[PDB]
Amino acid sequence: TVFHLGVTEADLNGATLAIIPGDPARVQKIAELMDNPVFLASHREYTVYRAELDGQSVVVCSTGIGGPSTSIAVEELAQLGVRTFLRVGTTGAIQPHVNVGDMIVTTGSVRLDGASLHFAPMEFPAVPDFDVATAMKAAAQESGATVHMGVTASSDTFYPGQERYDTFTGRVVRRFQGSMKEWQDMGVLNFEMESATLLTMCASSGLKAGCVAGVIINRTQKEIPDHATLKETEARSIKVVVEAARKMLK
Amino acid sequence: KTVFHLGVTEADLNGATLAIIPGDPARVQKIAELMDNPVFLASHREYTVYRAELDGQSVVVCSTGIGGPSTSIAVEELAQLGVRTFLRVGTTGAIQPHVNVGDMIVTTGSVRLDGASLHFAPMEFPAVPDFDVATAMKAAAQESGATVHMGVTASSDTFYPGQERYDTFTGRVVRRFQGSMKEWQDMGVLNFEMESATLLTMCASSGLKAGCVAGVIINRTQKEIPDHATLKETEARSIKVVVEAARKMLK
Amino acid sequence: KTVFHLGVTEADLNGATLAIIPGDPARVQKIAELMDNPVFLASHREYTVYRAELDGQSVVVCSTGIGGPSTSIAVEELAQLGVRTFLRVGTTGAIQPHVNVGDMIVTTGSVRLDGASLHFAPMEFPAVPDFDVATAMKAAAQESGATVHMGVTASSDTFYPGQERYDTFTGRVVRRFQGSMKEWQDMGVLNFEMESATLLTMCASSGLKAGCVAGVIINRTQKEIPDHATLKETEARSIKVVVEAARKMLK
Amino acid sequence: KTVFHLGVTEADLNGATLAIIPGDPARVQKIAELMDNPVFLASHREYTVYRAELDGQSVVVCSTGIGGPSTSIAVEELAQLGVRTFLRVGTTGAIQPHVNVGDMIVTTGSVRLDGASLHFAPMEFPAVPDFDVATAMKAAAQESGATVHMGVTASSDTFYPGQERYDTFTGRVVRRFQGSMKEWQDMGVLNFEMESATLLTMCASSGLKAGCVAGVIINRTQKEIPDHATLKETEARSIKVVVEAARKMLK
Amino acid sequence: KTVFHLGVTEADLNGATLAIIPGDPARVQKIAELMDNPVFLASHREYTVYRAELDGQSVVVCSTGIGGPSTSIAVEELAQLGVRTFLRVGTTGAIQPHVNVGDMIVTTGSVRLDGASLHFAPMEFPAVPDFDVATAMKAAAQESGATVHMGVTASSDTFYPGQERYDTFTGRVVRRFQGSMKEWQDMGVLNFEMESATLLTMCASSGLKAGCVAGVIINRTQKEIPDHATLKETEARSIKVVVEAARKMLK
Amino acid sequence: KTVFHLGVTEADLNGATLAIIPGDPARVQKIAELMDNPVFLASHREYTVYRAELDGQSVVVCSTGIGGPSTSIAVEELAQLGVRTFLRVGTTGAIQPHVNVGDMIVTTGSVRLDGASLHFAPMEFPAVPDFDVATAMKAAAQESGATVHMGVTASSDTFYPGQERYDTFTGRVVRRFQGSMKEWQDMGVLNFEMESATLLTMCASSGLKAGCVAGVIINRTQKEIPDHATLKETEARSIKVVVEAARKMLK
Ligand SMILES: [Cl-]
Ligand SMILES: [Cl-]
Ligand SMILES: [K+]
Ligand code: NA
Ligand code: NA
Repeated sequence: TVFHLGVTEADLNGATLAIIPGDPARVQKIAELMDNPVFLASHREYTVYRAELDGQSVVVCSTGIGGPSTSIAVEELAQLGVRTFLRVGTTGAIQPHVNVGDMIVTTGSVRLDGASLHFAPMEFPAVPDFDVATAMKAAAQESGATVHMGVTASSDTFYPGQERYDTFTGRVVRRFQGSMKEWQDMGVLNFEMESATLLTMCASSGLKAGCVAGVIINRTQKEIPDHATLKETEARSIKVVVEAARKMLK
Repeated sequence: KTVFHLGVTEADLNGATLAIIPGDPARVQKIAELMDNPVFLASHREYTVYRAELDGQSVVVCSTGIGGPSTSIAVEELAQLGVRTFLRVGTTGAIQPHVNVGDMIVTTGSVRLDGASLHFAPMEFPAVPDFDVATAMKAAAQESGATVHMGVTASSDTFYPGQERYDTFTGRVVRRFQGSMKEWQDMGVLNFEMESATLLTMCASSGLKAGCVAGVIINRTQKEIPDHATLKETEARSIKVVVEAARKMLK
Repeated sequence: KTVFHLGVTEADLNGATLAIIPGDPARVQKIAELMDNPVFLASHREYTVYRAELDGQSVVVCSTGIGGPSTSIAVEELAQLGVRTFLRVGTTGAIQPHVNVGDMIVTTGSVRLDGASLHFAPMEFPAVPDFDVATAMKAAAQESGATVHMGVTASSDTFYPGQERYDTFTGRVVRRFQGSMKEWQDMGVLNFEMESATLLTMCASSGLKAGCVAGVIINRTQKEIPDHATLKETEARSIKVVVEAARKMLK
Repeated sequence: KTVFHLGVTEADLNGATLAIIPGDPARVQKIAELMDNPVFLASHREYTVYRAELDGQSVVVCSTGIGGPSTSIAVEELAQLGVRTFLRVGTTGAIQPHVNVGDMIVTTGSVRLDGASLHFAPMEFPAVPDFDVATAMKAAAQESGATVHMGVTASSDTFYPGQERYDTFTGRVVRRFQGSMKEWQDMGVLNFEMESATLLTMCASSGLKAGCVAGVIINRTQKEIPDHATLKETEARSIKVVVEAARKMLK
Repeated sequence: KTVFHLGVTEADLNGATLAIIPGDPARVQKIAELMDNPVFLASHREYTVYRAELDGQSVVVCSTGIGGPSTSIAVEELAQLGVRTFLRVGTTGAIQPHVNVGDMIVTTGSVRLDGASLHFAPMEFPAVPDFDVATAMKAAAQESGATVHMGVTASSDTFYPGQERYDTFTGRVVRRFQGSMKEWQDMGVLNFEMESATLLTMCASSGLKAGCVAGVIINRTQKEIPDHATLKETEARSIKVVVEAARKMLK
Repeated sequence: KTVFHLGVTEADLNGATLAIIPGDPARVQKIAELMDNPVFLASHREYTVYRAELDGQSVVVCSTGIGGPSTSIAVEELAQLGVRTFLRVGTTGAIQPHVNVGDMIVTTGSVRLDGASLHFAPMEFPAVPDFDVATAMKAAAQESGATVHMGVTASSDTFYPGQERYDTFTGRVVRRFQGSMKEWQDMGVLNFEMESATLLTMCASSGLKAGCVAGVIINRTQKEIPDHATLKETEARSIKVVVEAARKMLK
């Protein structure tokens, strides 16, 4: 019955934890890694499944791309009792030796977004819940993935805010010119688009959140991710996030 | 070349230089069928893409999802493929008493309560539509018989606190947005939505033509609940209007 | 009764609800004399005020001086006296190679490189004209036979560093404005001026209708000096155009 | 070189390195005639320019109009022509109850509620006068029999909302400025005016010496619109003061 | 090389790559003596520096003084001399009702209410500890039998207005900080202190590992000035914890 | 009755209403001993506090530590105990070629490159000294025989990146501060230090009188190293000057 997600509290069957990928197509994939996956609804960028993990209900809900739709999903799920949010995403590596297929667990986000400011002023840290970050690190490491813990630059755009130049105008606004090297020099691991919003919103709202993402491109090489390695990277990331969910449930 | 998110090529667009960009993927086919020879091109994520023909010219219809960030991707990727004019259509909630359900709003400028616009131009830059698009939208909206409002829209990266909604999980609105609705109301702002600041700033600073038209389906200031019929007519009218606005742009 | 800076009363305006607001006090009489029965009302500081009649309706002509701050005083004080529509007229320097001397620019939005706009609305708010005024100005400008550009203007609180001029006493431009002309050019900005951001933001947030039209008398990217006749023609056209825009605005 | 707005050459200034810069063009001749051999040089827009001699030294008197933007033009163009010291003589509103109409205030630093100052230095930079100028102004004020206050001035790009005036057309003051007058009062700020932030920042960051002395024509503890009755006397005192301050700078 | 402020050389540190950095110079010896072979190295200004050995590895203990600025000097100079890991042990005021005097807080991120953090990274950058350090601090805290909280710390450049204390000389708090404590409380912020924003931002953007654990010496829901009675024992627990955290980092 | 950090009471100050506030606790006794009957009051953290008598009036000497945050604490707590005038003394490095080692700088305004100033007044507020204090400091400095520079100081929350030092652990400086030294040099800024913005803004907005005077002990632009004797004389002169400035401030 929530405005956008089209699900009710009853639909969630007691779920207090959500796995929130960006891509609607990833929802079923994640759900099927758990028990009794059930399709709930799909409207706009929000595809929602429920499943069971060690006897506990878990909701899987896509967020779409971007802080704005992410913020809607988190809010509406929180309205229905969800308190823990595990983003599983795709990401571009900023550092040269973070490779495609590696997993990145965000310890803090550079807030290159707008939606985070709708929850807390810029000085507030876009930081994950410590339990979630711990669970994500553990799940990733236990899985045998190559895992990096660190800061993520989280941008409201895919193109200029991640300093991509292979674009229609080929221009990047002054603020973002040279930004990728600046973040690289500052030890920032990766770019994605939703963690600043997610982490700030949750950390300032009594919700627990984290972000783990599979590296699909190394930005020291090129701007557009290769298709060939997307599926395997995604499969690894969802294995990891489901295990992180297990760790959060008990 | 296939663009990364939209999954279409320039050839797929058959020479289209104009796109109608609703937020909701499900509305794409509904818009396309108002035109000739609608063809599904792709659906990935919150991007459903059709092509159609309007007065013999190819037009793209592509959903953006909610929010500037995903909108910015659709606009960019379509621009790479030759699209130069972008018409946003949707429905919206008004914050002015004189704006009724069923009315149309054509955005003359947006309050940039978003983040993505800043990735194209600093905050000082105006989130303003192309004048031809705004003009075509006004004319199309008027020709539909609806009352049309030209004015400023507050474009928020959130549905909840940025639109000063308190009926939420925390019930809190960050300091920045406390009292903001009344502020915008007093400044004559017509409505809230969530994509126009990004769309208009991006396009106006990138040599792209953009505008936004929206049917009003609710009013924050009115207790009355619009009936099903009026809402349905408003949704249908909004897309008839945007298609007619596209026709005016292609003339 | 008598407004403090302008030195006029509501009665002096003879029911005028529209003002034409050039920057230069010396231009006021010229504009007034394009209309019927021009009457000198007052001159104080940068504020020369005339009244005239256009199609039987009273119109105020009031100079603003250079800059948002003095403009904001004139607009406010005229608004206190019942003026609701403000038509900025002037001449301007373009920054786009395709914009030629003699062309007209009608502002669709302004880059807020000023301070006074912030005294009316936070930076996120668009410095946007009233749609009717912009439409009337476009129509008047097009009917003049001039080439007309609708687009964004960069509105600077300075003539020198904020317009990235280096031929100055210090030869320095603060970091904020270094490379800024090229940035605005690449963003499609048509010209620099010094009052529109304030005017448009103030009016758009205060229930007043405003717009700006300017004849192009120089182009920052061109080396040719326009001849005296061309400059005179352009000045004359700019004020003929604003008076015609006023005519179109009158009910 | 003939400077663009002021219409004077360096030779016209007869070696003047100091300018007295009132806001009101009508005040220029009044200042000039307190000195020797006053000559009218030019009048264009809000810029009326005289030269005179003080203890055998050339001094320029040049109005700035109201606002940082027009002020910044005058200062720049005078600086191009060799002027290095700028003494603003203005009118001001006191925001401390103990200050009386007719008192003089010499600004020791300005709250930068303007836009033009940012075109010279980022906001962190202090809008501070040259210490010699401030010292000369204080001494000149005391020696002229004036009651003088030294302190911080809030320097606003608007007369109305940025000085938290409510007796206005809309009666609204943007969020930023709501409660601002009491906040500045609580912080010990003495007065409001409109040009000192721009003048002082521009000069302090450009190797020019500047100061601002202003006659208190209103106390905001009582009212928002200055009484007419005391304007002339206050102005006459202020110009006596500023000429003597100029004398002290030339010694 | 002898670093400018700390007055120590790389050789003095005997290969230390980890520093414990309390704010209070008097706390340095107290920390060092929990380790093996503590040796005084230097004391200059707020910087008292000892070396000691923990499980055979050299560890530096260096006070920072109060504030990001002096902290930033200590961290930089220690980093020049090979230190890569920095463990702040401090005192803090809790702002959550459930947190008790004597509890420990391990900062998972800081609200950057400081200025020095901006000298290392723009405000968007998260003031976040190194994950290993935060992990080590939590475990150390738990293993000491103390009550520990993981969460966000508001890190202020002032003790008084930036922590919204009103029992002060002026009794005023600048607009920005009015209501700020409640705002942070509502956002789940655990405590106030003064150095973590600077420390964490500097380190996280400079390839250094940092964390902050602080003993709660006051709950701000109760009072503004910490009671003297519980200071010593709260300090004693905090330093036991930080030394054990160091042990875990060196393992 | 006993302030939290300084560990002194009002009675301890013996009616002192003026404090000399060096940064270095070790310098406190030296300053106190220039006056009569110096008495040690307290030492805690970076705060060493003495009292002495100057022309029969009690004067406090209190170190502040490095940086605005610790300074703000000392000023506040002394103000709680009746201190109203604060004279910052120290030595500094100049960034202008014309400023020589041994010269004195009296700050007329500070560039607010700090955070703590914002906890007292928004950025637009000028970090300006009290005019009487600045006057007294200028007079004392000039009477010493030193060359005295009245001008703007850049007040940084860091010693390293905020003063654009590259000889550091990371060897880089955040974008904001890249090229900043040359920018301040070109804007006429005399020197960097680390406390004046906080001190001056706090005091000027809190009804306290403050100023800063410093002896120049090095010049960023000169490769020549001053000898021990010159540095010693400059250090000595700086504190003699501040004591004489105190004398001038007293009644
Ligand atoms: Cl990517
Ligand atoms: Cl006033
Ligand atoms: K979306
Ligand atoms: Na003016
Ligand atoms: Na300190």
